[PDB]
Amino acid sequence: MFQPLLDAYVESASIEKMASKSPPPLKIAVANWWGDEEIKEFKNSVLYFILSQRYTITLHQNPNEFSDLVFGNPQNAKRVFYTGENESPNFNLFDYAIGFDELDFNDRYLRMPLYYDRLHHKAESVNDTTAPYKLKDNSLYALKKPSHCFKEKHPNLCAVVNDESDPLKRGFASFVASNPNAPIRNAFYDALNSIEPVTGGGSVRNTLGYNVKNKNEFLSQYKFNLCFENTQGYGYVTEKIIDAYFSHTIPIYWGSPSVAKDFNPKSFVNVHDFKNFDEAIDYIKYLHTHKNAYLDMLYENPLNTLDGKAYFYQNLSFKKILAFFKTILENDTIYHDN
Amino acid sequence: MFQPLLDAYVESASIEKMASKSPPPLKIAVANWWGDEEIKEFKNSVLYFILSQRYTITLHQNPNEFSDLVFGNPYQNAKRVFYTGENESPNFNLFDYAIGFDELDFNDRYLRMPLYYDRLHHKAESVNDTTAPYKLKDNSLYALKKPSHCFKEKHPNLCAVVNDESDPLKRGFASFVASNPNAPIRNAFYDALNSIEPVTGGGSVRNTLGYNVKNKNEFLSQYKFNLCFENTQGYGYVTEKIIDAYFSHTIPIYWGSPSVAKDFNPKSFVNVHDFKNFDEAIDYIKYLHTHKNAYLDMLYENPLNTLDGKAYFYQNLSFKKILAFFKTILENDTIYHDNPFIF
Ligand SMILES: C[C@@H]1O[C@H](OP(=O)(O)OP(=O)(O)OC[C@H]2O[C@@H](n3cnc4c(=O)[nH]c(N)nc43)[C@H](O)[C@@H]2O)[C@@H](O)[C@H](O)[C@@H]1O
Ligand SMILES: C[C@@H]1O[C@H](OP(=O)(O)OP(=O)(O)OC[C@H]2O[C@@H](n3cnc4c(=O)[nH]c(N)nc43)[C@H](O)[C@@H]2O)[C@@H](O)[C@H](O)[C@@H]1O
Repeated sequence: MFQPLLDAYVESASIEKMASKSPPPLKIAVANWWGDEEIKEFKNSVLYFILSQRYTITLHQNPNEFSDLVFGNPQNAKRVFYTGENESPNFNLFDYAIGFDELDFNDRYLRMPLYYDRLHHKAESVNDTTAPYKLKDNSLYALKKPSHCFKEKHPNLCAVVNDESDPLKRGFASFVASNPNAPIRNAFYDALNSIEPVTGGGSVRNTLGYNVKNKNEFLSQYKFNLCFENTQGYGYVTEKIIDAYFSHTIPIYWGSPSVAKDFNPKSFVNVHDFKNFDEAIDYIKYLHTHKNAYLDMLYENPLNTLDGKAYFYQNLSFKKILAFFKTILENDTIYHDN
Repeated sequence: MFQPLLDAYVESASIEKMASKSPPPLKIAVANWWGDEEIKEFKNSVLYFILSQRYTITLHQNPNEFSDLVFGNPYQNAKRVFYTGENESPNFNLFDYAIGFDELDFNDRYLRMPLYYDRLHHKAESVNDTTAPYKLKDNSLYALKKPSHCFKEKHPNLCAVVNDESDPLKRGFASFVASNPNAPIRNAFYDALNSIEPVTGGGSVRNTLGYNVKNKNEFLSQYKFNLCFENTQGYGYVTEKIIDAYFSHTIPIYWGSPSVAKDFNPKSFVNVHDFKNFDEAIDYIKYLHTHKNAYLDMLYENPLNTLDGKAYFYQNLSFKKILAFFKTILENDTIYHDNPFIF
């Protein structure tokens, strides 16, 4: 049930209006070894989008210009490490880091998992007159002119979300990956497949004859999505589980053993909850033949709730991200090795 | 006043005594290049000491041997622990666990055990001596071994000033013992202070005596202040240096960790971090050096901070805390380090 997840995301993107004040110039250098795809990706990331609400940003890649921040990936400016990969920061080289780890280093570290960036992209993709998902009026993401192509590209997704189709009347499970260097993910596929065909849409264990072009439309056509990170790490929760919620399919998840902190455990299969794969495949089999249990799970809020409100673990929000950077900009200390 | 610090350190070292003289085996892999000197030094560090109270330790320096823990900062797929003397944060991609100086919380994966704690362990050990001016509680862990009798012979002047048999005001101005040349801020500060009052240099850097002092503690006890600078700045990076000052009964003139006041009573030493520039702190050093009362106030302050009258180590660093950390490590089977696989 993606809608409540989008509602909380849209709320977490809420920030004070700045009428009286004007977005001050902020100059951000990107490290030299950063490719051009890396730069395109950063410029389109939720981080860049967030900062762009409070600063007039200039992004460059010139080591000779005095900048306010420098973003890298392993000068005398403040260096910020920002990874979308399962890599802990090196605090000897970087003053500040943005990652996945469940760690507290006061002002030096901020946990901002890639799932949050994926939510940003989804939110923008439903600012569309044809989308089955709704954004609160006058919220930041509804500010821009909407598109009108959503229903066209996702007929089956819209159909199911629009109650114009039965979720129980679809295939078993999808699996979309193109990185073959993930032994646990590959072994889990083989194991579940041999118990019920699992449909492959990416380079790996493919069974379509081509690689799907629209993952969300593709995932909308099955009851479950094999949702495995490519390696285990505590707090390492990427775009994958989001894609499953968004496509209205049950995530069968593996990756961060602490994933229940970030998402409501009644909303998905957490393979980490079992002692072995057989036991998890058992629960999946059960879900697939007991329509009410399958249904309950599909309609659960993806987010946990406390004090009568759905929430993002540790209150991840635009304000949290903006305060983290506001603290970096005002603090003169250089922590990296000189 | 070192006595109270030693008193707190001895209390922090109290744990129940091994119930049964059958400490379970613990195999630790350490640096392959280490010679017998380094192995002796490690068998004498506080971390080894604390663990030997609960395990029968065996060290391994053979790469083709299995171990329960793999140490230091040099195996790839073993239970790895990062431990370094340097001002270096841990690489958590390679190490499952780490022990360091950083003020960081990574739940079960990280423990802050500053080098100052190990220096205290060594001071306590040396004062298990019939001639020492510092006393260890009876039947306490450090008192249980056979004591030596050479302390006074080697630290006469130190004993004299601690044993109220000499005047602390009747000593030179300041000592400076450093041999690592690469330490810009420290080197620069010694010049600054030295031009407003000769600073006696006992190490290879800014040497004044014409020779390198063999007993640092005996030497520093002969001056009112000790120039106590770390070689680099780091939050929580407090080494053996400030401890040697307290031990030698001289006022530490300190720079290094800007949060050093969390670990130590700021009324007991000159925290250069607390000043806008060197000149302001030097002014304060001059003031204390010419206002007896102020000088003795500081020299007599408890080195440790107190809470409701009781002295404490920041975050309750203790033998119990260190053993609980290692018990969790040993009992946790989760591999946290990157799980290599070549493709
Ligand atoms: C984004 C990046 O993913 C990393 O996981 P990795 O195992 O290296 O790549 P993966 O194979 O899981 O694919 C990454 C995402 O792209 C989707 N995908 C894969 N193949 C296809 C395809 O043929 N057609 C479409 N439309 N989509 C595809 C896949 O489902 C994933 O969502 C991870 O290490 C890193 O942290 C990042 O998440
Ligand atoms: C132990 C190590 O010290 C590191 O500090 P560093 O600047 O690298 O070396 P330093 O020059 O400060 O010496 C370290 C300690 O040894 C003492 N010392 C130096 N020279 C002499 C000497 O000639 N005679 C004696 N008796 N003692 C000497 C000095 O006073 C220091 O206490 C630090 O980076 C690292 O983390 C460790 O603390």
